[PDB]
Amino acid sequence: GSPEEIRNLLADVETFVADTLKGENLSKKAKEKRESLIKKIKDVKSVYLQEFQFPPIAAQDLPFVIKAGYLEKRRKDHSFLGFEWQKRWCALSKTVFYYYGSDKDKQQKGEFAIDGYDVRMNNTLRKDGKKDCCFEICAPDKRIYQFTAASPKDAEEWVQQLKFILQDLG
Amino acid sequence: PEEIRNLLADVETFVADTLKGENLSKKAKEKRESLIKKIKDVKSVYLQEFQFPPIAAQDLPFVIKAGYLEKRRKDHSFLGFEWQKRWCALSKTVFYYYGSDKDKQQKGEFAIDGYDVRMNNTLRKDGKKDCCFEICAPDKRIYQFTAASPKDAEEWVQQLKFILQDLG
Repeated sequence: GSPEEIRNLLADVETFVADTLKGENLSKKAKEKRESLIKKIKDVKSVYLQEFQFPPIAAQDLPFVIKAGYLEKRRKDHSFLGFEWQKRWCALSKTVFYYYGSDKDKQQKGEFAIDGYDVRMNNTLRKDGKKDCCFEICAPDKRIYQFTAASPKDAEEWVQQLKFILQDLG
Repeated sequence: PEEIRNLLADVETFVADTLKGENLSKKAKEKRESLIKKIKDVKSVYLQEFQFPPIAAQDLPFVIKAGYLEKRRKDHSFLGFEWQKRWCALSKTVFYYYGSDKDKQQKGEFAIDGYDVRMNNTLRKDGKKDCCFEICAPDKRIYQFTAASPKDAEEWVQQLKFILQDLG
């Protein structure tokens, strides 16, 4: 509605209905209703997506997918050794960046939490005509992920979205 | 926006009605009660979007607009009854009027559904004449008001017209 405070409420609502009432000695009608409300609480979470725009998990079950798309991906330290870019379906699910073989896979090839990372355009990562499509996601532990996006715009949109999440959430 | 208030309606119904007289522990009861007051409290945040038992002026829920006005009924003006200072408050779709902002109880009130409203600069021989309006009930009763400036009048009309129309 006018958001923070409402999400503050719904958080308390969820704590209540899901935990506080757990174990309680409730009518059959009240139990059935509690299960309902929990599901509805769950589904409503997706609504606050536009505002923002590790266990195995399928591509299609990722919750709160802020951005997803095909990118080429390559770690910096593989690049030095001459390893080819890999086509990956990348997803930013909440604060965690996931990568898969395609959007239908049942399990991720890898992921990482972006807290603390930096991101930027970087036109030097490739020698061909696709070099304008490139950005990198820097780890604190010095790990660096390089991407090529499908167009200069595709890349910029990724860097903007990721930069938004990295710094407007403190 | 809607989707959130729809959830909150189901929420308020569960916590306040479904859970009424259920066999709840002390902590579940306390938390229940504490959530009820929290659900009522948030209601005021959707006020901007819109801008009979005795009830005090100050316990009135969802006050879209409120103010001092002079009130008179047209059918009473004929007999000579004059304008009286009233604190008026639109609480949802109900128009309340009190002798002051502090009273314990309304002099009266009416729900405005199906009413009309209009500016009417023909009701006073005064320097106050460009600042009156009327609210007209379907039963043909007409409530005339004088506001504290022409702008204040138009504000009440705009505000009333808004509720009387896009609520629907």
